[PDB]
Amino acid sequence: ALTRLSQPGLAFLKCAFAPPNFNTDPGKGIPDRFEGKVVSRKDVLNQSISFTAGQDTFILIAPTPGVAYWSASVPAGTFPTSATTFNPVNYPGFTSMFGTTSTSRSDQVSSFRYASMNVGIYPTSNLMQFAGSITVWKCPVKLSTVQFPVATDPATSSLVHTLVGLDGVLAVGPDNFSESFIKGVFSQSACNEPDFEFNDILEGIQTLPPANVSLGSTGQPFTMDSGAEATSGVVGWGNMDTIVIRVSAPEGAVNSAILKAWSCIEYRPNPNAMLYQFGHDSPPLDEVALQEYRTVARSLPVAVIAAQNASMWERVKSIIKSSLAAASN
Amino acid sequence: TRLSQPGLAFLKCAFAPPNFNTDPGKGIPDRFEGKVVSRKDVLNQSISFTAGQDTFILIAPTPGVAYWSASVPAGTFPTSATTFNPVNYPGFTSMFGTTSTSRSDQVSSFRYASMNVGIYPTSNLMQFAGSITVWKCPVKLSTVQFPVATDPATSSLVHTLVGLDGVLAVGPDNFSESFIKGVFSQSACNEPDFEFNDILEGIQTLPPANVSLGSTGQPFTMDSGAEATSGVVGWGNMDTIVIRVSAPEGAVNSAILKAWSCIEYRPNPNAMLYQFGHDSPPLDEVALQEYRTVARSLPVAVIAAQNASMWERVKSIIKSSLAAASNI
Amino acid sequence: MAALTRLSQPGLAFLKCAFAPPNFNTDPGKGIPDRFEGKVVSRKDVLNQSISFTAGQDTFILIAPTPGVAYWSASVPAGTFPTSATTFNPVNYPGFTSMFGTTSTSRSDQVSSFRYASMNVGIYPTSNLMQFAGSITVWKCPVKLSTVQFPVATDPATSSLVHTLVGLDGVLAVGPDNFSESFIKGVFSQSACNEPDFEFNDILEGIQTLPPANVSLGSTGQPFTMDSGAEATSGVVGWGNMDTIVIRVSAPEGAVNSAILKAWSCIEYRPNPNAMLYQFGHDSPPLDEVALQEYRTVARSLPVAVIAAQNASMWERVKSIIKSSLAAAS
Amino acid sequence: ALTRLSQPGLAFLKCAFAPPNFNTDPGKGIPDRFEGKVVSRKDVLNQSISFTAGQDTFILIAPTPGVAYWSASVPAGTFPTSATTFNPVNYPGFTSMFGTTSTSRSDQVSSFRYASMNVGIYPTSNLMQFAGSITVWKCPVKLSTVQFPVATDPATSSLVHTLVGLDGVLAVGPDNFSESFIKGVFSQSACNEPDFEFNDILEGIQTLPPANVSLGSTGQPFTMDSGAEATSGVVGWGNMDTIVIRVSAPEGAVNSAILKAWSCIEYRPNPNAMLYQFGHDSPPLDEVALQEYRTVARSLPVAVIAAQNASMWERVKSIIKSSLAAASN
Amino acid sequence: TRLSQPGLAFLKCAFAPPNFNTDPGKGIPDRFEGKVVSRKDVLNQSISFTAGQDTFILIAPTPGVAYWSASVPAGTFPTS
Amino acid sequence: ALTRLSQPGLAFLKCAFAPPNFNTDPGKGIPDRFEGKVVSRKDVLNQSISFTAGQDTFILIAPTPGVAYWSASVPAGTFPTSATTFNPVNYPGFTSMFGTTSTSRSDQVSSFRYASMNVGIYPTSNLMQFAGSITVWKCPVKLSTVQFPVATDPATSSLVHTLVGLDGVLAVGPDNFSESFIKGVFSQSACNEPDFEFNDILEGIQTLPPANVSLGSTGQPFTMDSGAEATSGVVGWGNMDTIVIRVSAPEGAVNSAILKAWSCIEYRPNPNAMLYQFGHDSPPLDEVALQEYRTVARSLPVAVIAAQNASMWERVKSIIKSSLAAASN
RNA sequence: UUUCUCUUUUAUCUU
RNA sequence: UUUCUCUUUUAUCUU
RNA sequence: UUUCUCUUUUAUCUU
RNA sequence: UUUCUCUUUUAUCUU
Ligand SMILES: [Ca+2]
Ligand SMILES: [Ca+2]
Ligand SMILES: [Ca+2]
Ligand SMILES: [Ca+2]
Ligand SMILES: [Ca+2]
Ligand SMILES: [Ca+2]
Ligand SMILES: [Cl-]
Repeated sequence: ALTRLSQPGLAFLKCAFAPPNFNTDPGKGIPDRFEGKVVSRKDVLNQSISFTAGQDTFILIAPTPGVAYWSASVPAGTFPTSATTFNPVNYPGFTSMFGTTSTSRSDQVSSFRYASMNVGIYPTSNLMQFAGSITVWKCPVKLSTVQFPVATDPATSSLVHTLVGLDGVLAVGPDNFSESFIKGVFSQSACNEPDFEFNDILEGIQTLPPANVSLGSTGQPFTMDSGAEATSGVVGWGNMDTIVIRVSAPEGAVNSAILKAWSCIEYRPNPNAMLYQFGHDSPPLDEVALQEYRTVARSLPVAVIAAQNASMWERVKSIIKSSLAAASN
Repeated sequence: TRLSQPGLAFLKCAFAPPNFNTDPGKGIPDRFEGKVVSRKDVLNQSISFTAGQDTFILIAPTPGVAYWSASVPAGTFPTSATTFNPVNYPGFTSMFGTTSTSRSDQVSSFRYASMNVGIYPTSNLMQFAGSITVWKCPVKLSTVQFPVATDPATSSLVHTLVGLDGVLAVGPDNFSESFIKGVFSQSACNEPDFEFNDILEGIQTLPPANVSLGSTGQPFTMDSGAEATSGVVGWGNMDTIVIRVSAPEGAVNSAILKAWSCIEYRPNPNAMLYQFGHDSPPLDEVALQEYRTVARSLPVAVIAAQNASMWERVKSIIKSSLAAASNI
Repeated sequence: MAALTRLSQPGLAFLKCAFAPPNFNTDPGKGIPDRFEGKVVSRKDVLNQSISFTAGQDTFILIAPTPGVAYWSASVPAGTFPTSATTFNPVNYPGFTSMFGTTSTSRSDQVSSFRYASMNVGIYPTSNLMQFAGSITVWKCPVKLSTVQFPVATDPATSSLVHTLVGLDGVLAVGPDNFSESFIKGVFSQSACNEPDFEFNDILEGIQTLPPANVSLGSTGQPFTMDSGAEATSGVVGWGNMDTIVIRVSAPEGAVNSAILKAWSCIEYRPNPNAMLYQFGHDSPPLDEVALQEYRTVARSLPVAVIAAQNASMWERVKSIIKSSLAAAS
Repeated sequence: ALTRLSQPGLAFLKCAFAPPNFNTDPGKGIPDRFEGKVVSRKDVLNQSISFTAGQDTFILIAPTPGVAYWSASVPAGTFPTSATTFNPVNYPGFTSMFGTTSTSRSDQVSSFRYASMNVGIYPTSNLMQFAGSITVWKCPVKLSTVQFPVATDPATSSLVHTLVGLDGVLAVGPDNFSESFIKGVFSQSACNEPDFEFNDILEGIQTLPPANVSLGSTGQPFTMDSGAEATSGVVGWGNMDTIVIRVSAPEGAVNSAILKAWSCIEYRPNPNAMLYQFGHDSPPLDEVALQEYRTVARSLPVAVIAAQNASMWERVKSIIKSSLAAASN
Repeated sequence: TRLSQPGLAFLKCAFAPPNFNTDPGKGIPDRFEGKVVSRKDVLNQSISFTAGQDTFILIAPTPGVAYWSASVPAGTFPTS
Repeated sequence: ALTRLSQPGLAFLKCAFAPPNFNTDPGKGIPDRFEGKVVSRKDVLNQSISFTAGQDTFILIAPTPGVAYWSASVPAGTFPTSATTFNPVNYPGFTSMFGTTSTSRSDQVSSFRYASMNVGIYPTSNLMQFAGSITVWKCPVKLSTVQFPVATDPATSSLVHTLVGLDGVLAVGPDNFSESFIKGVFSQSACNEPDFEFNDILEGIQTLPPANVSLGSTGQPFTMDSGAEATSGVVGWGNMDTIVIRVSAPEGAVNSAILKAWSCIEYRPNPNAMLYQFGHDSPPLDEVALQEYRTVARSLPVAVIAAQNASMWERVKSIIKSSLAAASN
């Protein structure tokens, strides 16, 4: 049954829903209509992380290139406020691709498009000290713009990047996974568009709201700060929903874990880049894989405990064969 | 092959005439199948047209706002001296707040499936006079880049509507008929696919505050008013319908106007909207090609009487096109 | 053949305007065989220009998907590439103004949005065998039109956002995937949609230079500058979804390099009801699965560029790649 | 496959797109509905020609009977102006058919209709001295009329022959062939009507605008002067587009060549003419040939280099068999 | 046999009623296949007819001119 | 016969002596004892170049990572003098690997080792204007050090990088290839050590002699200037002899060409680099390939004309089979 | 671009 | 205008 | 790490 | 200029 899929079409589905803990081929690309030259980037992060007691730590798997996630900590039982600021954590070699200045992101590559975005939280802590829960839901966060006037001389109108849908982080979504901390968790996001459009690399973005822009004007409920332009930054915004994770650590609880992040991204490389050497045409269209991708995604749970992560690939193959069969009637 | 339930519903909300208890359907049978909330916006507006005036109505793919209306002296078109004002769909505020920075509080993005409009004359036959003329415009929301002599010197970039110049003349492809005969017309996706558009914050006027209409290139103005009552939350990929009601001097032109919109929004987990969301309908190749074929085959607009047999006209175009394909 | 019979009439025309020389193809073709079937106006822009290259200078040309401008050129010192000090200047296709007016704010008067189908270019040397010298190198860059965000110390202090050309840097190095041959052998090369689908792009208002007026090249990241000149003669009306063809013509000193330059552009526009253009419109041709798949395949199968001599073999060369892949399916 | 064509139907297609350098049968006529008596005239010119340096020489293959082409020279980088005058070059024996006075053209024949109109430019010059290019495009030039008043006594209204579509010569058509001079060129024109209508022979035409007629009144962008009525003249205007050729010779360039012109024309002969002796009925209708003619014509390039001229006939047969085959489905 | 795309479009521009987003079609499906430009001319004219007058309108095959209008006293026809 | 070589062992020999004009696999690595993780970098340059008349232009294919070659021009009939300075030309994406400051070269990679170094010069110029010759020889240039005292306070002793064997560029080596310019040339260099040792990446090197160092102290006959630290630099010195090319262009000669450069390099990647994603173990030892490598190298000519470049691979296979056969006795 | 064998040599899919 | 053979004798189409 | 088939799917070597 | 078939397609010579 899984023989109706082209080689890449299958590979594609594995990067998408499978956890390549093994050094599996990073990617073969996306089996969609596009077949121009791209570079399959397999971003993976392994961050050991300790959650502070009495704090409800928030993590955002936000489809920003090179930066695995963003996290902020808030007093237990509460959510981010205007007073909150999220700080990015990068994937290995951020600078090796986007440079060290807010105006050199498009040096290596010009555009991109995500294929997968997975995350897992495995628990370090012993069974006597842990406590608390891990809650997950996904937000349709897009990167729009805000228009407002400014009393300068002459008076003028401003336009800047603003994040819409952030207000979704201020409450636990109805469609969510919630369970004991110790059980860990695995979850992934998918393309929030009817197709895989290429997005441009964005220059100069270090903070949202921008420098000199008040938060109130933006609409955004809180702030995104990538920090020094030489260490991190916002190079773009993919068409993937953002995964939200709330790890609430009660008082005196010793909750530690290891967090892993996966990201299959097709970048359009520049000839002057060395990166270009590893370019290859995108895999040619695989109608079946593209239809299964959608079906599988819609079928899977918001998230699952860490243990069920291994059977994840197996869980996926059954949904496919079950879909390919129920469609042979 | 045949259409799915959602794929058929999709075609009904799309071309279905008003009255049919049309089902919003599960939404768009297009490759996307993520979480969405289907809203079927409907407006019923009693309205009287100023005699000796040529009133211009615009159905444009802005969420929450049915149409935009401006009026000018009979025989003329909008001028730089003209400003169009929104009329809201019921509950605009309950969706996009009361601040120009509250639009994306409930939903983050959207995509139009249909955008219909109908005008049913209520005038008694002698009293009424005039015509109704319709044509559609490919109005897109772009941007304009101009420098500004501030200190230090800077360059501005702001929203600007392109293709508005098409409203200053009656498009060759148009429907023209006696006012009394009413009218029904619909718009459709002006893109090959139904991609999602983002919700836009801060937009109240175009040209925006502190920008001269000269800077934008726009032929006239768009004013939504108090940010507490209305505003421009986004611009969808649908051609904009233009309606000219020509009321001569001493003409009593009264009528009802209905606005239909089928929109798929991406709900924010925090919104009270979310509990009504489901997943966008899985791809229905048939529907997606029927949609396109029907759209192209349908007239710009029709009189109100032909609207009733409109659905039947659609099933007619469905079988004829489907029959040729089945034969091979 | 069975392949040729499967293709819808517009679908065939589409492929020709895309991969084949204009002289071979009288037709533009109706338009793009994709799902979109709304009202459009197919224009096939063709520039013919006798050009002579500056001896002792490398001239760089860019076939960049901006409507109604054929290409952008600039010459630099032999052996070097564009620098911050360099500025590229457009050459228009015939009747630029008749399409996009004469002021930087009247670009969207005739049409509102657009989408490219094909974008070819060819150089036919006209020098005798006692005067020609030098090389013609060609590669393509994925140049997209994005934006840059940066704060400004005005009163009050504000944050700017302007247009920036991303991936322009690729023009400063000849990528491993390239065509390079003696000048005399001329060259032919086309570009194709760098997106999975042909979506429409808006017409851009007020753009005359990039970086724009009052902006330092430094704050944009762009390696060099783009200047369309007087708003009354040219300008940047938009940026299509096609990779940009880069061309480096090196002329040694004392060399007479003359040639003819041709440029094709199959573009589908969204006509404004008021435009005098509109009366020539028609509906975009309906979807042709086959043609769209052949397009992709052929596109990826063709070489970066080819010498002018085997350019005629091109149409026939393509007809081969179509029947070779349409062989695997059945 | 090429056996579905009648003998003449094939012949017809050869005269049309083939270069009978060989003394091939001149013609068998046109396989259209008409079958009355005609005379198949195979006009052929062999003119050695040297292009002056710094001049962009313009040649017009204009479907005027007996006159191969018309040429004028303009300063390089420029086009004909109101100040330009084109002078005809005749095909052998012009006078032997149209006489020696502007009012004796219809003496031999009364009407006509073109079948083919081909032209080729082969290059004399060595590879060290040549330079420049040959550009080609075709213009829909028809022969209409202009109506204007004249202040005579009594005042009256004039009506005279005027050429419409000449403005097409003032710019290089978008559909054109352009290439290095040395590569030569071959191109042909075809019937610009849905059928082969007969045109009358025109008496008294020596210049356009006529004698006593100002150029401005005509609309014509430049002038056509056939010269002495005893040596040349305009005897008619066929339903063929006119082939335009711009040979631009840079400064110091030594560009010479040999130009050849072909023209298959069916003339209606007069009994009192000796010419009549060689009359024969037009070939009876050959639906296939008439449909192929159209297909082939539409398929062929504007023009091709001289070298590809030999394979021209072969190029044509493949288009036919390819059309006859793709139509057997 | 059945009609071609252009041949069908041809029949639509020919008899198609106004409103149908009629496609100019590629033009005339007639033996000729040379270069042409298809133009679909459309005029929308608001007009009032003089009372006691018999207004005469002429649609005539002149490019660029929709119609020709003259008016005469009711019950009569054009005169020199 | 060529089946006694492992897959990589063969590949290895192709990168070494074959011109992958085709996008052949860049590399599989070096079949030597080492099997740790490396990244096979296939550096390739395509530089159009015009040689000035009356000048004897000198090009050095010097096994410095990221920089294809270095060239200087001297008055015809002469060689570099103390007054000469060579300027590097980079391979695409220099900065994308070694950064933009003289102290960030070891950011991406830590060490390296060359496998191949090939160069070819193909001629643009016509046969009437060219003149002159291309001369080639190879120099055993190593990167050593110089020790000298400096009268500072307190007085101290300096030690800096100095290039030994540069004096080999001041005369045409006895073992050389010399031939008419128009004939072009192809030549390659090989490992100048009994094994493939890894060399470290060198920080801070922009010029040799260094800044503040007089040329006389160094011993070096001329100067090496990589220019702005943000555009180029000397990141290391491989164990390959340097290829020297002297293109002497007489007065009035119009000599142009296209120069190509190949370089197979195994770099030891850093985990924090994205570059690392494309790492793989070095191919395991292939005694045969390593012995053939040596034999082939020793056999081949200094250089050959451009035309014989295509048969180069074939020329190589025959030497191998001829060696594998003459060794079966 | 015309053609197969052979070993390759990876890479999945299945027991 | 009623009919074939025969050589003609050109003329293409195909290997 | 225990085992084969199968199609893969690239990749060379040979005619 | 190297070679035949095939239909041609005219054109005579003969019943
Ligand atoms: Ca908000
Ligand atoms: Ca899209
Ligand atoms: Ca405008
Ligand atoms: Ca940059
Ligand atoms: Ca005129
Ligand atoms: Ca020394
Ligand atoms: Cl020109």
